[PDB]
Amino acid sequence: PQEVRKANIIAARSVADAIRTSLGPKGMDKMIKTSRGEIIISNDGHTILKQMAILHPVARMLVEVSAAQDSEAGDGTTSVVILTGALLGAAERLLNKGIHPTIIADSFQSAAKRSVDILLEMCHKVSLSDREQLVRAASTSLSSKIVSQYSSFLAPLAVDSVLKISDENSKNVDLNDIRLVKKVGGTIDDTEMIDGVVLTQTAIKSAGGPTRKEKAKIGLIQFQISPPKEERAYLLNICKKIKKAKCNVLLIQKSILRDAVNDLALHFLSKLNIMVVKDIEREEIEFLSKGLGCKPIADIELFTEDRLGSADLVEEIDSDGSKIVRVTGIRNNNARPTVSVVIRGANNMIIDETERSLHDALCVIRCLVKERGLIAGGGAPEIEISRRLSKEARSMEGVQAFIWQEFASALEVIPTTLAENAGLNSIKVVTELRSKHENGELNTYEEHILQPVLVSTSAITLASECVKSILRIDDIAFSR
Amino acid sequence: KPQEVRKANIIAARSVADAIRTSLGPKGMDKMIKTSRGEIIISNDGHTILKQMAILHPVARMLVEVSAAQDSEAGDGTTSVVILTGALLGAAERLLNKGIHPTIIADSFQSAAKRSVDILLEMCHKVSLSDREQLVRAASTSLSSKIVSQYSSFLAPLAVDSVLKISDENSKNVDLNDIRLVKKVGGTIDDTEMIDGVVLTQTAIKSAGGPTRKEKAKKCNVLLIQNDLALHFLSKLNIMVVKDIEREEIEFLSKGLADLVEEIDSDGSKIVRVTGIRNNNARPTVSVVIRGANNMIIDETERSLHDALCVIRCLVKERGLIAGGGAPEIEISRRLSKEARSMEGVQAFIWQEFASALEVIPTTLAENAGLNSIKVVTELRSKHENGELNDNTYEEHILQPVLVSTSAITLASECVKSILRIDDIAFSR
Amino acid sequence: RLSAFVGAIAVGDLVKSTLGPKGMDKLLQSASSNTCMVTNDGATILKSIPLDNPAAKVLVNISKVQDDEVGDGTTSVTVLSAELLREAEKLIDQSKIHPQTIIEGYRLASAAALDALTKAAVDNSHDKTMFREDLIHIAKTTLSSKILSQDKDHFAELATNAILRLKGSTNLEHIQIIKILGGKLSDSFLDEGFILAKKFGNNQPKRIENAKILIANTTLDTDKVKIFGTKFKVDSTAKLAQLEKAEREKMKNKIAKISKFGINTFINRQLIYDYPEQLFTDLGINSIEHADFEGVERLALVTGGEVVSTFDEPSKCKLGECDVIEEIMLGEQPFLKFSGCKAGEACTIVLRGATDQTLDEAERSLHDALSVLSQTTKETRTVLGGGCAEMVMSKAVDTEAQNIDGKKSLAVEAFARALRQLPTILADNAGFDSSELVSKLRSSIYNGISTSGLDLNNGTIADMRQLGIVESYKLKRAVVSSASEAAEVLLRVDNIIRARPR
Amino acid sequence: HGLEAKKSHILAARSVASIIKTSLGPRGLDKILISPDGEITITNDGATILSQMELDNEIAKLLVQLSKSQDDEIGDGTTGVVVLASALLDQALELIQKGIHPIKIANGFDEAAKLAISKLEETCDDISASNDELFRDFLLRAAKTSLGSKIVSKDHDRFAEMAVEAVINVMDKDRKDVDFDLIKMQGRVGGSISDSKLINGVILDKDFSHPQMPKCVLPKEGSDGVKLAILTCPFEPPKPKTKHKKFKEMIDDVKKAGADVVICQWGFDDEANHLLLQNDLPAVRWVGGQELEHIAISTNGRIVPRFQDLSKDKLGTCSRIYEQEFGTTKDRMLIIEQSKETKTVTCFVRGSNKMIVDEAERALHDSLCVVRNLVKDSRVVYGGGAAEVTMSLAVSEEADKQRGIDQYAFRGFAQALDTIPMTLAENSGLDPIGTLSTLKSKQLKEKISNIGVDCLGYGSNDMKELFVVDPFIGKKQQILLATQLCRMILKIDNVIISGKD
Repeated sequence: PQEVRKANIIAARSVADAIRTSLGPKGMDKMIKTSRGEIIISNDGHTILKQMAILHPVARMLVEVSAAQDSEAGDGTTSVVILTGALLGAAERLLNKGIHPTIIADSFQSAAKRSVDILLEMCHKVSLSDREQLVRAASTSLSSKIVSQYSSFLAPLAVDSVLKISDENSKNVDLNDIRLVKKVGGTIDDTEMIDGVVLTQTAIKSAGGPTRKEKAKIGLIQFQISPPKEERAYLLNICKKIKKAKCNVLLIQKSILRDAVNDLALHFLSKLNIMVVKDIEREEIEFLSKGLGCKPIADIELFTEDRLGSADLVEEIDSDGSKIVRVTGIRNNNARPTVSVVIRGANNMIIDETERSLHDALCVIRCLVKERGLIAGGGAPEIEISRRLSKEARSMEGVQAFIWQEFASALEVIPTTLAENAGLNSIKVVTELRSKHENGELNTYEEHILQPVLVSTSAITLASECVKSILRIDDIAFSR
Repeated sequence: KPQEVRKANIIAARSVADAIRTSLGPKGMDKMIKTSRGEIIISNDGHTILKQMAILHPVARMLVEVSAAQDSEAGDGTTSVVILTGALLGAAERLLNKGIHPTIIADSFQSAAKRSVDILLEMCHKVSLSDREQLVRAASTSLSSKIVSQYSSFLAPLAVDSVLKISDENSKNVDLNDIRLVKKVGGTIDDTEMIDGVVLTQTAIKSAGGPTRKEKAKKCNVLLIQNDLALHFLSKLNIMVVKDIEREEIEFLSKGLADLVEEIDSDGSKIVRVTGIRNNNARPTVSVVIRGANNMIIDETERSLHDALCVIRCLVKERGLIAGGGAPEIEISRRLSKEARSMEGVQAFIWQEFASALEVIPTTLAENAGLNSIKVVTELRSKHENGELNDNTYEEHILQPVLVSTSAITLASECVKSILRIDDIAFSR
Repeated sequence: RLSAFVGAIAVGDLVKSTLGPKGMDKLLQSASSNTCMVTNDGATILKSIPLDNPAAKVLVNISKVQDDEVGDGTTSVTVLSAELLREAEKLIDQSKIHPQTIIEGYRLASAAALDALTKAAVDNSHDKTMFREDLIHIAKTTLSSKILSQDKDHFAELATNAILRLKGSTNLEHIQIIKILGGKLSDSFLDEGFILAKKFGNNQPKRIENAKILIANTTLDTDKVKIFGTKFKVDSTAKLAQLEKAEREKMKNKIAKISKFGINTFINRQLIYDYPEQLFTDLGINSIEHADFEGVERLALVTGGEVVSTFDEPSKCKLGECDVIEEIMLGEQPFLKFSGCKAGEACTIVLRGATDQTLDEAERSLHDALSVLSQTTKETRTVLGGGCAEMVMSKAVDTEAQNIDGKKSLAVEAFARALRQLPTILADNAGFDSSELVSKLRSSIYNGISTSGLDLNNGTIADMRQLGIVESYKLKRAVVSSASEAAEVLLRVDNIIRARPR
Repeated sequence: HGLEAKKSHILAARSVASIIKTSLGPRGLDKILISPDGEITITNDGATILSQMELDNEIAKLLVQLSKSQDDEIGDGTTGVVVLASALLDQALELIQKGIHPIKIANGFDEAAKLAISKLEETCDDISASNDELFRDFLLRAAKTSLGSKIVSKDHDRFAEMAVEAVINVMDKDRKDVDFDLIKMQGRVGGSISDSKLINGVILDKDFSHPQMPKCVLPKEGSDGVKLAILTCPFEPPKPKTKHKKFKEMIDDVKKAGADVVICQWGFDDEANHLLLQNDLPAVRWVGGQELEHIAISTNGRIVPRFQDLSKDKLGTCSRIYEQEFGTTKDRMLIIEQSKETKTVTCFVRGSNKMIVDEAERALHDSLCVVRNLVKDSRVVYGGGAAEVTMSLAVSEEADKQRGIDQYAFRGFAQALDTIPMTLAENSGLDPIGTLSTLKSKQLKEKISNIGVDCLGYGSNDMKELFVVDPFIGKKQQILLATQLCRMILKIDNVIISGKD
């Protein structure tokens, strides 16, 4: 059964070593040419592995590991692939010594749990009540993006948004409740929190639409205003049943089947001042059902007053090429006060990269919610673990005693790659870090380079179970 | 596959037996063999075929050693022993498919051969060497297969009177190599001299001074040599000299070997005869002298009288005689078929196959004679039930000695045994 | 033979390394390769992979039978059956033993293996005071929607004593149910006297002391019950009755064999003519009629009898007996209550209803109520695991391997090697040396110390009672019974016939 | 040609015969077969295995043609005849090489077969002429041997009597005429085998339509039997043939006669069945073609075509009609028996699985064929291999007394009979050659008896104590078909195979 595992390890090592060159902003970018003729260029490890179309069954597991890496920690998608390949490369000599993979698999899970307690003792304990370290964490993380001076203004906006939804024991917080709506026009300096809710589209631009209403109810309705498929009589009963529940806000799901609102129905809704917002995406159907606490309503009989929300003021903000509608004061005790930030800018390339920049900014802050504290990057946490495992490996006994020595050697691959991608000598820089380790420990602090602890913790945890599941498959057969 | 290697040798051995099977009997089919040296010889004798065949197969060469011992012991049946050997090999083919180990197959042949001899002696009529009327007609029938017929009447008492002097009683094996057939140019068949003392192969000195005759010779009167001045020196001493003694006769004369020594020449022979050796250790060795004009006379006569001495040799070692032509082989197959129920186990089934293997000899005799194969064999089992040894070959003067039928079964049991006991062969040098 | 033996090993190799919590996993890949999945389930891998081997389809139906009983242990059935087929290669070349004789050797080894696990089996039934009290409360919950819900205390009490008092197999074959009319359900009681409806005899007494029961099935009265089609050729009317009178004289041969056994009680399914019955009066032999089928088998279980209807030799047979046979009458019908049955273990619940509708609903509801109580005997009862039970079964096989004939000597010995293969495979997936643990385990249990087992955490031999690692006993019998039936068909296969595709 | 086809016919027969040699006997192999209709079953019966074999060799096709005709006579001797006939071809190959024409081999086996019949009859024993009370036990233990290899062997005690009464009802004592068309085999999924009961009548697969209709039929104040109406004219107003585009008159005539049930092939309507519900007259829909043409002879009634001539005594009478629920199956079929002996008996077997039902169905049907041959001839012989050994010793001994060309034809027939006991000896784990010589020694020096190969494990000879008997007419039918088959094969010297288009 070794011929099946060794073939999968060598195939996975070549993929991990290829992504290893992409670590860091100075790393080597990989090119992928699709069969359709599209060519993409970027250093993202999750994007490369997704568009590579790997036919190797075990190598496809790195996509799921990189997906959970960005979903949980939000950073280290490239580093987790390097650590996965480092354990597979060191496992080549383990099979030659006659070691069964069960001991190899059980030792990685036992070493991953002990490695967390080592990092927590060396980490600096911080609290979320202090806004000094919270602003500096998101501000320095944006130095890799086009925004520079405007990054300091968006730092406190992301801090106050997470602290409200973090609470204490909530631990993991769903990121789907945070919706970034990008629109052409405006600028970065103009921002609105709008904690109630934010839609993805504008309002009716036709004649007769009020576009603004105060003290209205918002609810999800899957119905559509269309002629029979005499016309004003059929549309009269539609608006009459809506008036019974006093619903002044109609949200129609976007569908290419039929139209949204007939022009004859706009004159009827103008007298009652009922605002209608069409072109609601299918992804926003689940989003509006959470923050607003409403329920999707398929038919007209299912429409009730108890399923309708509440809105203090619904108005259309005047802006160049934007016209964004905001809702404030949802007044829902069961639903939590999430945050939806509107992104504005003149160029289309601005609001695009700005949305991706805010994703990593919210994840790093969210890492402090689950586990407080941060550890500076640059190979410091990877080498610090190997320092404690040197004397600890002598206290073990049996086959596992040799695994602790090889586990610390595989951790040195991450700081070695960081020195290679920067042009500096690989071994020379690593020896300078271990030389001063007798005096300094964490010292990178003066350069304003900070990294959360969850990234270094999840990178070891995900890579431990990954390599564990690789050695579990000793045979590959055709099943259909 | 240890057994499949042996099965390949069995199939090759049955192909040799089928080739000799067509040559059985005087009406059999001859075989043309072209030697590598260019010599072209043909004959129906199975001993000469296997000798010049130059068989390269290791197991198939065992038939040559059996045929050599068949002519050395019994003297007859060298062709029939090959057929009987191939019959047991063909019956053993179905035995290997049933999971039977050849040891039981080989061990059962020992009990089957000893039982066949005791059954054959019950129907055989015991004869004694004191009756000279039976030995004359016995050797005369063996001379009917040769061109000489009317002149064979005087050759019958020649071979009978020579054996009876050296037969004595309880002689067991009687070596016929001590009886030498002297072939000389000139004379006729009716002219023969026994000269019971001894007969040499050489003439005497034709030079001057040679006495050529001496009375009371062994003080050396007569000497043998394996110069002209040496003959004149011994001529004054009255010492007879005989030179140019063949190297082949050196071992012959050391075994059989004078009151009177003289040289009697019928026509052109110039041969010296010796009589009255009277030695205590040495017996009375007789050498037969054969005279003839053409070369084809003394040649064909040599092989005819040699087979006649073998038939008499069989009667001396084992008394009794049976009728030839496959007559006793039919009754033996009938008795062993009924007695097969007295046994138990795997060995009981071997007795049934052993009886069917003995019927190939009488079947081949009916095939080579032009008669219907299966029709004549059915008539053998029918007539032999009521009568005993009555089918009529006795009126046709066909007599086969019992020792030939006994040695043919005995040598076949050892030949087939040495075959199946070989489970593999490899290069050894 | 290669496809049925070596070809079946490759099928079992997929579930071989997946046995146990530390076992390996397998991959199921399709043409598109994006639909694949990773799981340790043995039943999913075998059914998903198309099998072109026509001999591999036999093991497919074996896993379906095991899944019906319990959803656990399906993987261990194929693995255990693969070890028996792996050793079957040596059973041909260097052995040359008939395959059915090898199967008969497994039946003798499985009989001693089940008896060895019974003595070493433990249970949580300790402190039965709390266990036996909760048995009546469970039966009351099953009375919902059933007419028996009227009285919970009296009706559930009869079901409680119908289980623990058996002291043996809990199957319904040991419980007799009688449906009668003209009464109330509250008057029902538990009686072991084996009550049945029919009576026997006319002028014979209703009490029999020291009775000898023998079970046989024959027709002694007017055989060939269908007379239509016969042709009677006789010279006179009186000569026609000679054939019937000649049959009566031949009846003495069958009666003499019965009289030599010294039995006062006879069992007959059919009727008996007056003449052979009158001869039983002088000998004091009473015949019971209308025994059906269960009545024939259940009588041999309580009295220790045999179900054979023929006599293969005089004065040799399996005879039963009972102390007292009492015949009473209740509900205007005579009843038969036996007393003093030797080693009798059984119970008979007599359900007396007021109509036919209450009898069918009570019998079907009682079977479901007793099934839950009987399930507690096979549930929660476990045995010592971790190589213990697998090695203990090898000791019982070696006992039968001592005295054996020449044909089954290598067959029984080969079964002991397959029993040690279960802890060998489990030790492989654990990451330790299997040859060292299995070898040291056999030498320890050989002389004393039958409770020892293999510890997967420490990789050594430790006491299973202190560690608390046990495995269910019902799972042990389910795998052995499934492996004995699956290997019985495969070893008998001398040729393979490909199944027709549906 | 002559030197080609004659040699190929022997090798073609040994290939097919050697396949069923492993499945011969109760210790043989149960082969899995799937019919094209969708029925799946597992049985060792050779008639089904040989029928499913499809091959282009014209010599092996004669086995299917012979097994088709033998299936009606016996059906259980398919494996016995093919192996026995192939043994005659093996001895015939050696006779051809000896110069014997193949036409003499055909006539040679005929004189040996008829001579061996008279030898077996002299050593045969009779049942009714010896012990009458053992006649019941002979039929019970005969089916136990064939059912020992199946799950039926657990309940075999009760199932042994079910096959005895089914064969007797369809036959006469003197005439002994049994037809397979008078015995049907049916079964459904669900339940167990212990609930199977012997039914004296057809199945009909009737739920009695609406449940309000009575599930049981009353005698109606001591009437004669149970009135049933067999009619091809249903209840519905008619029309002419020129169009294509009355209630109280027809229904009252049936009530006056007293017919409880009415049979009509096609289905009924809703309101059409409401008139029959008030009168307690169950209705029959979806009539199969199996419900008429024989059994009514046993009713001793009359047949009235139309409603006008109906009366009380002219209607068919049966014992009773009731609907018995079988397990959890929603079919809820019926069982109609009869007090008097009828000409048709249908067996009903239940099982927990569809494969279990079909497994016990053909296993019980084979037991009916064995009993059929036992009741045909009161004289039976000891089987288990003793019939082939005894008949071989008589031919082999008399072969020497018969001279001529046929002398060797008789010896080959005696050796061919030894194939059967040697085949069963290999399937029983015994030496085929050692057992054959052992059986011949015990029947010669000790005493003349019948001792065959042991089907069940034992330590010695003399199975006669076990009272294992086989029918004389069953064994005699096998040697006649095996001899006729060997003669029929020799009559074809050329194999003509046409091409395809």
